[PDB]
Amino acid sequence: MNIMLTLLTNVTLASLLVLIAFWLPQLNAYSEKTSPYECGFDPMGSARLPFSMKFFLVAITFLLFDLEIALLLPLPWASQTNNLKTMLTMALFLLILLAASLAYEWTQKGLEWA
Amino acid sequence: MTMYIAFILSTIFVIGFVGFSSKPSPIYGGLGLIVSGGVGCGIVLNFGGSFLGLMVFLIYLGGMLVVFGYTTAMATEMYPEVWVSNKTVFGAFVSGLMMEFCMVYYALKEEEVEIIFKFNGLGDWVIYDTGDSGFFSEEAMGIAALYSYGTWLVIVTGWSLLIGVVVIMEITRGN
Amino acid sequence: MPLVYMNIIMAFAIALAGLLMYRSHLMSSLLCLEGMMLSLFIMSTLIILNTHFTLANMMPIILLVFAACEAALGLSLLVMVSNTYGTDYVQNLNLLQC
Amino acid sequence: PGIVELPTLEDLKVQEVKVSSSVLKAAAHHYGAQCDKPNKEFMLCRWEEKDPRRCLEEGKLVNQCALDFFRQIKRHCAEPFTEYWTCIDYSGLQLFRHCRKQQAKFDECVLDKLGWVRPDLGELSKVTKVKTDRPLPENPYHSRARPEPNPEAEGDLKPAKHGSRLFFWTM
Amino acid sequence: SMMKWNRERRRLQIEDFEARIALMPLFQAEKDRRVLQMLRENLEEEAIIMKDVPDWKVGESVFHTTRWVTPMMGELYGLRTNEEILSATYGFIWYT
Amino acid sequence: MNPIIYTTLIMTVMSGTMLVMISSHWLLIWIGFEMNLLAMIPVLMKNFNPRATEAATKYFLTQATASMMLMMAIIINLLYSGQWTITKMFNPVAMTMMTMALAMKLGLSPFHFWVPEVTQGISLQAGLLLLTWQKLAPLSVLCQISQSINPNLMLTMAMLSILIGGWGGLNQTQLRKIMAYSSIAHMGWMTAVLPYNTTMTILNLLIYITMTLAMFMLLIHSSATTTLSLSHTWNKMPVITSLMMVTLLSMGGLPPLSGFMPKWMIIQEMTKNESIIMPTLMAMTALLNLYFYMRLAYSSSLTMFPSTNNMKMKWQFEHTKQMKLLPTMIVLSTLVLPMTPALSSLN
Amino acid sequence: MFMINILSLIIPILLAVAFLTLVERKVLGYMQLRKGPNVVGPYGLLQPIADALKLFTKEPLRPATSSISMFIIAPILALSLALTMWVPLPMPYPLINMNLGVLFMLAMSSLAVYSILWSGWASNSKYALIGALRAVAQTISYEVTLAIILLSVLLMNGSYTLSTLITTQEHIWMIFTSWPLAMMWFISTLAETNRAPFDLTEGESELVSGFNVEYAAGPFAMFFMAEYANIIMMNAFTAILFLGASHDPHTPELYTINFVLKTLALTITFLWIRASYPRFRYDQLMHLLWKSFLPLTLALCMWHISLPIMTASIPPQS
Amino acid sequence: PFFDVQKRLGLDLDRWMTIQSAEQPHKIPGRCHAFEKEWIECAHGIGGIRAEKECKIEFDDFVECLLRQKTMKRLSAIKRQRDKLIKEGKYTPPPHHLGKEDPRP
Amino acid sequence: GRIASFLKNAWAKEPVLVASFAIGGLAIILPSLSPYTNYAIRINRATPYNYPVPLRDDGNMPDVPSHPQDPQGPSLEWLKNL
Repeated sequence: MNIMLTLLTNVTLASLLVLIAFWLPQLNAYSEKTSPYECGFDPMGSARLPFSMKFFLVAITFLLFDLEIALLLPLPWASQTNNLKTMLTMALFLLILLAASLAYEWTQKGLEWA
Repeated sequence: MTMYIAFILSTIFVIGFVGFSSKPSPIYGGLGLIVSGGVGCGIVLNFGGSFLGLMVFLIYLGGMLVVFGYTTAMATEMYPEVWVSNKTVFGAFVSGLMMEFCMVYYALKEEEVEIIFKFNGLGDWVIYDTGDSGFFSEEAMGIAALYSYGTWLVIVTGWSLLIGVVVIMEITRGN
Repeated sequence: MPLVYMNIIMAFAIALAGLLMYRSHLMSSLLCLEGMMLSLFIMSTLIILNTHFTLANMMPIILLVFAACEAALGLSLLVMVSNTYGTDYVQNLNLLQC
Repeated sequence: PGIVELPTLEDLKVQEVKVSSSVLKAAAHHYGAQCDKPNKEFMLCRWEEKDPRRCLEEGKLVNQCALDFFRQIKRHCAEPFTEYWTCIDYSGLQLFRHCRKQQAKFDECVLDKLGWVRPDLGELSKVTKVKTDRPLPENPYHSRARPEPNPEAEGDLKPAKHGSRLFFWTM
Repeated sequence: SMMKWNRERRRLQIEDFEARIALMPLFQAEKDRRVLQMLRENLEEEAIIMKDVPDWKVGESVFHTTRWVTPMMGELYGLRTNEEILSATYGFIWYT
Repeated sequence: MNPIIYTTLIMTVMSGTMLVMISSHWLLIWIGFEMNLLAMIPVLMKNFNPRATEAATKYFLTQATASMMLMMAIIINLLYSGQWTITKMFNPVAMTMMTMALAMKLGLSPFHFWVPEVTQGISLQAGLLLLTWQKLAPLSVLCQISQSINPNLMLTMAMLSILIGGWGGLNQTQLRKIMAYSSIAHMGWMTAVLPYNTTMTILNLLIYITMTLAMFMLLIHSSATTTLSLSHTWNKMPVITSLMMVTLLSMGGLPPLSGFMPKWMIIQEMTKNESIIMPTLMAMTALLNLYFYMRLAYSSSLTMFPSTNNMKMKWQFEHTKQMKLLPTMIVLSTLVLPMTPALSSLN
Repeated sequence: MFMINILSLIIPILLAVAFLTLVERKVLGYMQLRKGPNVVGPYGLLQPIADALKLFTKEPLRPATSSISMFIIAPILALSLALTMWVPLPMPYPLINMNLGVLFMLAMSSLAVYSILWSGWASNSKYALIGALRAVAQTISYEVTLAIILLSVLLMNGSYTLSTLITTQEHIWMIFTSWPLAMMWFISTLAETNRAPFDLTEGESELVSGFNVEYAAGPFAMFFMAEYANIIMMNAFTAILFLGASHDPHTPELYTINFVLKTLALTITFLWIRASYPRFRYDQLMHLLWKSFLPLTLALCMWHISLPIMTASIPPQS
Repeated sequence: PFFDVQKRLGLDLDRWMTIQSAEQPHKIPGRCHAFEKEWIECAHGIGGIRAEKECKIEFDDFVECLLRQKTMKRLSAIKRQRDKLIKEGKYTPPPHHLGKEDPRP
Repeated sequence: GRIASFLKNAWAKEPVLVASFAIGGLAIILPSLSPYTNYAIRINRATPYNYPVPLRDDGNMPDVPSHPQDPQGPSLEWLKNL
């Protein structure tokens, strides 16, 4: 409940700041002031059109590696077992498989872009 | 009110699911998924699963990041849709919220609701156990047995992940 | 069964309905798949924690690992579909019929 | 099914060891060294019986022995022990490390006045034998009679009477 | 240096665990007595509460087995005050 | 796809199936299904076409939904029983959900819509893998959980599968779609006997796998994906089309060919359990499959369709690659009926 | 009185952020042969307050093309998360003592990234979209290596509890044990806080203002406060993790003073790096992390897993 | 087609996690270890068909321990009766239940 | 000979990979040949996480101690000296 109280307090402070920023100042909003910013000239197309991601493969591989991040976090408690031999073998197996995956993607020109 | 933190969080979870399931633009569905992941973390922490909940939140936080980038790249639209931009999305959202509210009030009021299984309205605190785990975090010790007991699960999962990297490379080669 | 189990199973049902009722984009249905996986994680974790099945507190993590594998597969397919058609719209997966 | 036979309130009334966690931890080692016998008897009763009701008397004995231990401490070594448990109380984790000097004072006083010797590392964790006059529980789980196994392995195998006997096949 | 310090930490952890071992039997006795007392109080007040209700045996077990089953949180604290229930159920999780 | 990578992916698919068929823990069976999907998706798209990508996407979506439903069923059974072992399922709703998921994986109607599209999209070899090997794991899981299965649901799905597989094939001129619908019908035959006798399902699966392997290998040898393309084969390689005619007749179930034995034994087992209407309807509906089989046979071998002038060049050359197991597959598919009593080995 | 503690953590941290702005301006100016702000207040002390007043008395503009809900939510999320992450830190005693505080901080840092992406997307401006995509690429580059380094270092701690780091480093700093991981961790913290040479999201020289190009007045002030607070919090995390401090339980003030001084030094190093080095290209940042940091982190993680076993130095779990 | 390779080769690939009563780290007991053990021992070597009815008591006890449906129902009924009595004014919670007495240590 | 050329080229052109592979190989190899690993296993076993349940005395268990501080049973002197 302490964490809930702290989160509420921080969020309430931020929201109060937003309210004070949108209500204390004076405003003269007109169309040209609220128009999109394109370094002085007007935008050609929208900013909601597709924006090609030249690093898509790296992103999917990032998901797959975050899985390994999840799998490796229990290691601090794992070192507390009595079968330290099997624990060490499996931890090094997982880390070597992650290394192998990285090496494969790298050598196959997967970490490169475009 | 703090007697039923779990129920409130689960209802927020269902609302997030009704949000990302009505299928607004992938951005707001990702917002829903993030909110639901946080609430699920809350529930699991309330039941004593701090590591598991935090892990779900961390993994889905990263996963929805790649989803957001992909959306701005492939699943993009000139006028992205919010839950009040189309009659279909708002219909789905309202129907989902109403269906929740229906079952929520039904089970809270009626002693024993039975939609497809039988549910008892007594607070979750009832089921909790009275034992003591001593100087241990049972979730942590069980999750750490993946390296001492679950060598087979480690083998299978590691192979699956390496083959997943290979599979993504092949599926995106594109000849 | 407590009501939290009801809510989580309802979330799974809602996600399944969302996935089975496509609209236009494929990303949204992949998000519904990920939502189903999240609901399954929560249910399994609650069961394993309430029943103190210690050696089963790892099953949710394996479920999450294979859920992320599935998500990666889905995105890698969506990228090819977008490349071949220019959008992620499901209506373009229409060449194969029956 | 049947009514649960909960013990009466009077029987479960016992003198209580009303001392804080820090006080118990300060005297924990000497307490385990001195009161091992009754505590081990109660533990064996609890684990064999698997019923909290069955072992109430041994728990009463445990509480009485702990009270006697603290009474001897109060008689002979009160002040050094008070300083010791005061020191442990300050630490949130109640660590032994920060209070080594006061522990030394308490141990020396106890060794002189009462002759107690602090158990060394890895001693209180040893599995010990307990001699008991209480009978071993015959069916601690109160299990029902196990269903009778199926008959099996009658004897030798002989060829089928007329083969497969499948429709028109003669072999 | 870290090897030396961590070995010392393991030894101190063993010391703390041995203190816990020494103190556990008294704690087990106290816990069993407290659980039995709470169950008895619940049984008596229930006998008061549902004496009028028809066809209600008091303290009837929901298990066929005539074996001790560790009571759930609801059984022990079902009729206690809300503060007690919140403490027992969520104190360790919430405490920070 | 580098051949080493292809070998690894195929081994991964087979290993997922082996995990399904070797594991006593529900989690590991689901893991095997997930590995099968992961490995299979790249295999289906080994040749990159928009059709291959569409087929891979459809397959992925259907199998992912099936896997999520299966995992939900497993979790519900765990909630109501606390057991991970593959055994009787202790909750009826979980059993219904699991049956739906496994049927969707097997392509049993009303979850058949994906099979013809996927089969048409992928190549003949990927089609062979999809329609022979992929069927093994869900059928194994169903066999292990046969006792819990509600007979009505499985039988309804089987009858619908037979009917739909028969009907759709009548309208098909594409060989791959024809094979997909025939696979639906034969899978409906296999699941019909699952509540009654699993050994019959295994026998039907083996006969069907042999026949489908023979048919797909013959099509690969003839390089035909349409009826007209197969029509030309008589001019180049008559023996291939003749053996195709024999294998098609076996697939239809005509005596004395080996296709007859699975239907025969399924009918016998259903009759022993007092099932008479269901076997009669199943046998009668199998005639439609026979109809489109016979139409394909008429086009391929029994009647000589017009050829093209450029085939004269193909006459000079000979087929470079040899499928070693094809003759034994043909012989087993067509001439194994006199050896039915041997159905007690897999027993 | 816990609310008093929460306010005591929050309010002073925001003032620290305000004066950090002055310190940065002066340090960069002096490293550039200039004097930082001095006119406003004695030695420029009152410049922060003037900046805050100016920003909060300035008109906030809601872009015509913006999605207002996300546009407003993003700064709130950034500031609230920035303040939240300070809670678990032991200084020396943490406000909220969690068994898994480190994973909590990692998850909260992951959550804060969405503030940048949501702000950039809601702005509905091309530069803001480019900044959001750069933030996505930056997280992709740094998250895995950050997690692996933290795991490797915490293997010696024996837990993810931040408080126990003090006990582990009672006799020596952990930088001596893991100085390479410390270097990679410092660079990764620079990347996470979007600080030079990895200031790609804002990237004023290349993107007019990056994600905040369409933010003015109070929301921009909130984004700035979140940024600086994250800088200070990450440097404090580094100080706790590697540059441990002596803690006398009877006098916590000594530990607090030592910790504050170390964190100030690390933040000054942050400003120093911003002054010294040029900016990386986001392709180059991702390449650095994935091709250079990730393999070394994997090797060192293997090493740190093995070392406690082979040296019989496995740390106590409790 | 369940090729019991594990049993043939004596490999415990996955059976260690199959049941809650199996060996667990640090001998941490399951919440229903006793019921699960009793049910497993009862239904051992008698076949599933027999075990489904000859060990039904054990299985019902195991299910009750797992889900607490009957216990929750009884507790809810008791609470409903107590609330109805309080509304009627014919019941008063004891001071110890109301917090007027220090609970036993 | 050529191996040395490869190593020099690696150190000149890709030092980070050389260091990473060396460290990983040492992580794999060194624990096998380290005497202290068995000491780590013994330390983990010695930790008294769960209570030392007493065992009933049938009169034929000489090695099992009847009370702590008795000469029979395990000893932790090795860890104290360590």
